[PDB]
Amino acid sequence: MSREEVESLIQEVLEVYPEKARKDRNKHLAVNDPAVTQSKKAIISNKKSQPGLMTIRGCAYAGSKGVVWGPIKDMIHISHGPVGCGQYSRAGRRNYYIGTTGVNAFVTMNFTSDFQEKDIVFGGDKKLAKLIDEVETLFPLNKGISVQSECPIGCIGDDIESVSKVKGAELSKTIVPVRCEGFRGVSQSLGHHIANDAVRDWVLGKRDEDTTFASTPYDVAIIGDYNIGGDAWSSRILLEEMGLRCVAQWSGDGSISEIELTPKVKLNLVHCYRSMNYISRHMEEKYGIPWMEYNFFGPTKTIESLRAIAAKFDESIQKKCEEVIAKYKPEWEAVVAKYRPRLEGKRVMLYIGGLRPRHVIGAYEDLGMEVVGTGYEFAHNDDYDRTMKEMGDSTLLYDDVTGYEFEEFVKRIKPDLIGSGIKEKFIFQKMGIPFRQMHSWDYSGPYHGFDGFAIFARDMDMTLNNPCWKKLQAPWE
Amino acid sequence: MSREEVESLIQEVLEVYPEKARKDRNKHLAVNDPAVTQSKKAIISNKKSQPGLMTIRGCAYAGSKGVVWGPIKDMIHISHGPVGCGQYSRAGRRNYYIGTTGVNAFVTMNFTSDFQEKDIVFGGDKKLAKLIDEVETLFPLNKGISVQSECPIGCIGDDIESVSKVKGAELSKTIVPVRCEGFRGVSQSLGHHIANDAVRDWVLGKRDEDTTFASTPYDVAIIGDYNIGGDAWSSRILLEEMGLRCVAQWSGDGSISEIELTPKVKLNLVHCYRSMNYISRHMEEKYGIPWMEYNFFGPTKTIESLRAIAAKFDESIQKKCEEVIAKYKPEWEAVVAKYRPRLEGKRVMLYIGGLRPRHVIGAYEDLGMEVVGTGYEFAHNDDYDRTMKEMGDSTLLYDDVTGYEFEEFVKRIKPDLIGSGIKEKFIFQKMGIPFRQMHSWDYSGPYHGFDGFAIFARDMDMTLNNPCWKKLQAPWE
Amino acid sequence: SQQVDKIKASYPLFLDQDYKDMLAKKRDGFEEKYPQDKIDEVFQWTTTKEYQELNFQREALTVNPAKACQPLGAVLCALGFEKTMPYVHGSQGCVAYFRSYFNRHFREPVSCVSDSMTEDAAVFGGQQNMKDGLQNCKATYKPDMIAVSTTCMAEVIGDDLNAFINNSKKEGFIPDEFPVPFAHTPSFVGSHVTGWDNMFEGIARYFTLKSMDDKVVGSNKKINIVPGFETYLGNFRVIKRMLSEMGVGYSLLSDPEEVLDTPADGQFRMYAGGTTQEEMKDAPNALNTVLLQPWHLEKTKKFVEGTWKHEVPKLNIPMGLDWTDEFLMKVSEISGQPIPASLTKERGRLVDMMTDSHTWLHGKRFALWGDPDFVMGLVKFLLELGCEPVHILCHNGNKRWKKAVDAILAASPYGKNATVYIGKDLWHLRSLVFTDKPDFMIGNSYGKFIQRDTLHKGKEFEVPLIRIGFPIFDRHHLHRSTTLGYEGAMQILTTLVNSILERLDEETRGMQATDYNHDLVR
Amino acid sequence: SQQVDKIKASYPLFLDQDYKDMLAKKRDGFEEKYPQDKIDEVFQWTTTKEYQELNFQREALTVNPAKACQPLGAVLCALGFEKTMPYVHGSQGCVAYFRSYFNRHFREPVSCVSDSMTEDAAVFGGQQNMKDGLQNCKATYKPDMIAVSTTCMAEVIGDDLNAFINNSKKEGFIPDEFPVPFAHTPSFVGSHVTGWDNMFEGIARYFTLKSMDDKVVGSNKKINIVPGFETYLGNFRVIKRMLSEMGVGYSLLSDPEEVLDTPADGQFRMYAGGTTQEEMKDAPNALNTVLLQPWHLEKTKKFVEGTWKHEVPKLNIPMGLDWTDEFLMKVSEISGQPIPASLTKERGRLVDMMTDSHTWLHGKRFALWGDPDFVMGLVKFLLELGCEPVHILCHNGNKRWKKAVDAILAASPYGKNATVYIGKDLWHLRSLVFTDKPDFMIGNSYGKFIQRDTLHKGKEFEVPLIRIGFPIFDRHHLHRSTTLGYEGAMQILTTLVNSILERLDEETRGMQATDYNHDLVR
Ligand code: ICS
Ligand code: ICS
Ligand SMILES: [Fe+3]
Ligand SMILES: [Fe+3]
Repeated sequence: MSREEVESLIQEVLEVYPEKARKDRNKHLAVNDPAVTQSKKAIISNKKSQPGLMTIRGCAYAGSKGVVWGPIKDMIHISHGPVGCGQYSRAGRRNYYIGTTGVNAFVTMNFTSDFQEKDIVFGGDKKLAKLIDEVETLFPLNKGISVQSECPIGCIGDDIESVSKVKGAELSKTIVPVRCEGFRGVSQSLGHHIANDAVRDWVLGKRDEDTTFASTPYDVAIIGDYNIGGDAWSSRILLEEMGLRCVAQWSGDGSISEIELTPKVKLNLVHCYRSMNYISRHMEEKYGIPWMEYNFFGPTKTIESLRAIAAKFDESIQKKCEEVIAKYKPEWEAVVAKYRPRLEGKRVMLYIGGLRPRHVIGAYEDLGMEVVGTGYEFAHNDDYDRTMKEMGDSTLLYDDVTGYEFEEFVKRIKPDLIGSGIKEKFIFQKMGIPFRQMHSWDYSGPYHGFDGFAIFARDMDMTLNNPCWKKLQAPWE
Repeated sequence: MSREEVESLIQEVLEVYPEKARKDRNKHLAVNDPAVTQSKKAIISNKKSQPGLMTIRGCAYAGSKGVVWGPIKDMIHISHGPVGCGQYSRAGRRNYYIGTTGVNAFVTMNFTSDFQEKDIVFGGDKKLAKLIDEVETLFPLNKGISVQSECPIGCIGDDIESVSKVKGAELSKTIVPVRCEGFRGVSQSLGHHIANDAVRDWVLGKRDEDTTFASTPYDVAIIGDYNIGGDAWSSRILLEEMGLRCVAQWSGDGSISEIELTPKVKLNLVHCYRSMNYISRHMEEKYGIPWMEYNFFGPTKTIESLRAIAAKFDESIQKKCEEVIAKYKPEWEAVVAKYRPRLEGKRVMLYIGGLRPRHVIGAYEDLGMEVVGTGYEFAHNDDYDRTMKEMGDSTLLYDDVTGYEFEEFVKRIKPDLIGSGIKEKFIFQKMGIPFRQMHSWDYSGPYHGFDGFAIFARDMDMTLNNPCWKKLQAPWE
Repeated sequence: SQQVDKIKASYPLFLDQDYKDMLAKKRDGFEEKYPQDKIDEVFQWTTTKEYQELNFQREALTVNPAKACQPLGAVLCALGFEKTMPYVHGSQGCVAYFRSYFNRHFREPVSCVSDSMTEDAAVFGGQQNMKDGLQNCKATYKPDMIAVSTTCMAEVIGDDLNAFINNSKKEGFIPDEFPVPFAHTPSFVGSHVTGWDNMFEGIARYFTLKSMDDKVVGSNKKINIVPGFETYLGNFRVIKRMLSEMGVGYSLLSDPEEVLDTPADGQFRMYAGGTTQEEMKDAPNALNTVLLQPWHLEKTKKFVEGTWKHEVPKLNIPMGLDWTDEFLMKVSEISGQPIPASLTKERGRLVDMMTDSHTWLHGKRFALWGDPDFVMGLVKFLLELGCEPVHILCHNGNKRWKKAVDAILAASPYGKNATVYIGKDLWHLRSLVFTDKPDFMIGNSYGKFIQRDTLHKGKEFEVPLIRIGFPIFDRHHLHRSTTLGYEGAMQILTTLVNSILERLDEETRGMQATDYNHDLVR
Repeated sequence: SQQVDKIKASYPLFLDQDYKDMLAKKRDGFEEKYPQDKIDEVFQWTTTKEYQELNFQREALTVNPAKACQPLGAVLCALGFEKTMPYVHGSQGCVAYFRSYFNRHFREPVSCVSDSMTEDAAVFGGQQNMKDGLQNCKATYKPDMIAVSTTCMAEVIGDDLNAFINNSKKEGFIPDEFPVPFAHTPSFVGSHVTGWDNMFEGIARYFTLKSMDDKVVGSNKKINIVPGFETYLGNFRVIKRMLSEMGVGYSLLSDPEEVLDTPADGQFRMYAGGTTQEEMKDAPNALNTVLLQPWHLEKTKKFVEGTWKHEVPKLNIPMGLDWTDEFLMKVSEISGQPIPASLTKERGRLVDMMTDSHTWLHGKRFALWGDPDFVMGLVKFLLELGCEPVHILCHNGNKRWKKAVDAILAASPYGKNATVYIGKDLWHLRSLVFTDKPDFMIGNSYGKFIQRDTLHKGKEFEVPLIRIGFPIFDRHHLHRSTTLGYEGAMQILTTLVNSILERLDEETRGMQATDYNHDLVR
């Protein structure tokens, strides 16, 4: 498709909308031009969703409890409010961890205050204080509590900050109040920011005047890797084979102690810019710790990141880096040799959250596939600043795409593979279009690093070339 | 039911038959008189089955391979002939054993020569010799081979005896040829006899001139307990708590060495008289070993049997005997106290093989049940000699009962519970009559001994009093 | 590292030695983890009766609930109507969860919209979100009906749905004749099954309340069927099949089985089948209305009895032998149609299977949870099989329901060891299966973490999970099963006895240790 | 010893210490058992490729076969006819085994008689047994038909069945018009599927060979359906269901589904349903005849094509997607009936289930065995799912059949690692699953001892058994399920994918070791 043709498709799809929605959605759809550096004049992002168009977005509680705080394994996170949020978000996200669940780790559990009408009418602050005591009794090995506010807490106006302060002082325990009610913001993205500020205000500074940790010049932190299918582990091993010491992982397989230690590191390695750039900028501003963005998707980006990170240290780290690259070179070359011939030329459309829509592109090109359309649920313009240079010219971009737009774009563009979420997966399987979950990795992974590239390649091949896709039309039809 | 009513019932059922079958079957049906000692004048047994009347009997191969030889665990038993017999009889009988199957034990395996038409025409003797070599190669820890003849072997004129001698001499291995072809005899019973003669002629005398086995005055052998669901183990523990040493078990969990050691015992304890009395008499005649029949079904018979066995030894054994009874007294009295009230007065009809139709009556009577009818598939008249003193007056007796007879008797007698085989079970459950398999124990057991009585009672209660039996009639009918 | 021809995913990749060594260094260096001796000591403590008493003393903390919030049931109710779009007035995050929750259970598309109220709507209310939302929904996805429910946010601020919807029509955002039934579905009341009830009453009201003058009970010679919150496709299908078997005219009100099982033939169908608007409007003319799950259809019952003047029969959920019998007999009486021979045969075949597998089922002890009507029906069938329900948990049950289940238990010798728990959660039940261990659990996927916990104490303490209920996320296509009627009873029975035999086979699989009982024939 | 309130059966009774001590003294005293080191050394040897090479050089020994003998299939064939008594001329032990074998698989009564030939018949022949047996059987059990097969005894001695039956009718043991079809069924030829073929051709000949003059192909507008040796009740029902759905007139020849599933309502039914004699007599007037399992209906095909002049179409067993498609298209062509919309939807729902579960099924490696038509259909469906059939065993398969399956494997990339074995037994397959380990086996209950052996080598070497086939003795009521058609394809697929996930859940159940991959959602 040509630039003009893509522009026609956008306009043809927008015809179905009422005038108010049509005017807005037009600003969120664009034909990519890799030369542009300020994406703001081609596409608008991080704006309110139009009512009733079936957005794929979640809420701020999802961005705070589900994404940032929940993975932290040795704390207990209270879904504060009615029973829904904590149940639908119970163990849906594959942020992996090592622990004894129910004893010293609590990730896949659902703690909730289960609001009833009596709590709405009279407030939940008394229940929350009692709830905190009960947690301390039945789970004595927890190392901290967070209170994830659901919609009514702000509406009812409860004062969870006072409860956290009073109960935290009484029980000499870290209790973190998070005002991540779902009516705040417009997407999961404000949940990230609220959560980052909660980490900043209540946890990160506890070891400011504690000098106990012996630092070395090679101390880093993995910032913004939530260990989906083990991603952070297959990223950590490469960093430490290179000779660096990973003090912390934010927050996949993360412990509260290794959050408190992070202001002691020498470099913050940021994978997910969207959800974690806020605390990174803070730690540069408060502790003078530099941060840099990296990418561990596919060998090309992994090699580029390893070399870029090692350059920030000394010759010894750079020598080890080339030894890491040499070690795995036959491994990923074997993966490419096997699978690129099975995937060369295939075209894929993506729709994910705030990072992966641009971050996995290089991995697909390492297997000879072409990303013909991509978009985010909730990214900002500095994400699109980083996207347009990564996509080919005249490809299609869509911010906060509606169900109707995505289906119609797919009908026209006819991709060979689609990579999106669970609310999209089964729609496109019905249309006979191979689909891979690019949130949960379809219960596979890891995809990060060299070891992950092998799984990524295997997965894309298994689904795209599966025999099932040749059988949808009955031979008598 | 009076004698005049049971007699009329027998005659009414027989009116369906042609004259020839009517005259014969009349001889195999009787109304019990406990005073009778010469049962031949009241009932005929061990005769051919009338053609086409759906006998429940099996064949002599079943009595030899299935019953007597198959349980011997460290031997390999060849089902010699076409594929059928060895497959239908593979692991159908729960003769339990301790071993590493396929390595040093082989009970639940099906070895066969799988005759094709070329073997019928040219004979199988050459195939048999080659099969023995292949057994020796692939199963090196086998301690002996048996050849269980199926129907065609004798008709084809094969000479398996010459093969066993030549191959047994060549390989210095015990190879036992058994002429248990199914056309021999009239039932499983002749299979017992043929197998007993094979043990005598090829195995039992191998340690006649070997005096290296250390004898004690308390050495016994359990003869004719095939360890169904563990029957022989729960009997062996009582004998050894009594102070006896059980040198061998024939043939449940039995090894070929303990058979070879049996001529060294002081007393043969025979449970199954039908299947094992032949080898018992032979061992009295040749080695001077006495034998006695005993009964380990239910506490009453088990106590009487334990005391009868102990009386054959010295005062010390008798002392341990009364100590055994005292230990288990509270246990079986607790079983009686719980289950007899749930079963008191219930009436049972039995039909089994050659021992249990009389042997288990005491167990039922210990639970307050009344055996109103019993019969055997293949018993002889000395089995019926021992039965009539154990059955109530004017109860119904049937030898080699036909399917038509058994159903008609049950329709008239209306027992509360029936105990028989797998070919009977599902007929009477359709009729809404609780049924217990009295061959396989319905995959439960053991029933022998004190520990077996607790299971026996539990099973009878669970089936007879189960809620399913109150639901067969549709409420709108 | 990876072997290209034997690629390892997360399991067993991270069991490689270099990964083990890395993870040990992460723990030791920076996690400040509790000593393994202390972890072992605390775990053992959480299995004790001492811990259980503290556990059941909870008044404010809930752990691992076994229920969801109202609008989830309102969504499922709405999906059962022809060309209807579920629409949840409130915050959009809620809909993202509802769809994903159902996506993962049914492995099907689930369509549902929000009007995305934000903090602006928290102060000024969400009237504008409703106006633009209905217009955008109707133009973009072209439904014939929009059924509106609410998230907790909208309920707290007190949005007037009736006023908003009226104003949308008066100001021209959607045609005045376009059907927009609604129901208030606050998540802080009841549970997901309450939302289904509330939504159904809202739809039934919309189409009949102001048009009862021309209705005559019994005039259309049908029976109405209200299924309630139902997540087994087979349960929709077995009811319709049995009624067609007897030649009974019926109308299934809320029928999502077509739209939750569309073929993968190259096109995505947003809508398929469902109860028609015509069927709702005509429903008062039926002979009567039967409620398949009465214990969460009480507001629907009041409306049907109070407005349609139907004598709603006192029937339990048709699960097991007795209650399927009573269901068919009541239907036969209302319709005048006799129970055909084919159903009488199907019944007798269930009895046959009960007689075929009664010895393995006798005395087996179960812990079970779920929604009220499902749970009691399951308890009833277990008693009919001669099994012992021991721990019965219904997080969203009430005292009235508990008394009714306690009476069922009192009527059978097999209920002598049962206790019914209401308002208790799956952390309560975990303690129960440690202190008073049953043979199995019957529950949804959340029970797998209880099985994990029990096994960690020891193999002899493991309580295997049997997956019957909602949601089931970690097995495929079990949503296709059946639990109602004889057919459903047949499937449950086969599941129970073969779960038992599977576990026996595992316990007797050790050669020369336990395989003396590794029978070929069971 | 026993505790009255917790009575122990053989397992775990004999794990009590006093029983362990006793069995230890039994072994050491009198069993002269091989030292455990030698036992472990020999077992390890039986898992090696060296042992496999010796294993596959066998020429005379068969161990653990995967087949039965002819008359067993002749009995099952006979049972499918109205008020017909199976009657096996020969020795009675065979009939006692045929009945018990089927009793344990169907958990139903199985009726069959013998005429109890004894040793005197080896010299004099068994005519008197046939005479009295036919009279006795007809008078006592009052069948409308008696279908005669033979045991190997009667075949070696050479009894003339036709002469014996003709003399029985001549002399008045049975009426001359009473139907007594027969077939010679030597157990040393072929297997049980051969006996089914022989008996069916013998019955078909009896009712049609001498009456062909007034027959006109296509005059009754039906299609004859021959199911062959079939032990899943659902397979009879699914064929009848789809043909009725298309409104196709048909006659299922040999139909035991009613008699193998009679209700437990207080009365025992010796006979129920079945193909009528009039359906056999009228069969030549059909449009055509379709063979559901053609690879063991070769004699039937020759007669149907040679005598009835039916152009029997070349159809594979309707298993999987492609072969159910072809079956329905061929029936549509012969009958003139279109494939209705309901069956097109069912197909599309099967396709959806394949798209929903393809990721867990991809690359999974199977060893499988069974009868020829079942095995090849299973191999075809595994390929359609993207599974790798690795070891394909058919003990009773032939060269031509092997050639046909190899071609199917050659047409798909997922057959690159497959090997087809004929004439090999389950002891051969045990070596294959040790040397070339697959993820699962798909077979009958006899495979449970292979899983035991593999586990003994180590948990990482265990190959779990998926129970599809015949016989299934150690689970209840799997005989009611389906393998044919879309319905069967959905059931196989659900069983496979969920067996994969059950094993994953067990492999990831270890806390803090492997439960990082114990996902809630799969
Ligand atoms: S990587 Fe993260 S859960 Fe930063 S694991 Fe998750 S494609 Fe979310 S809020 Mo799915 S930290 Fe990306 C995310 Fe955000 S998969 Fe996507 S949408 S911006
Ligand atoms: S007669 Fe008895 S149940 Fe001793 S009734 Fe039964 S052919 Fe069994 S353990 Mo069937 S006391 Fe014989 C028997 Fe043993 S029929 Fe056979 S196998 S050696
Ligand atoms: Fe689907
Ligand atoms: Fe049955």
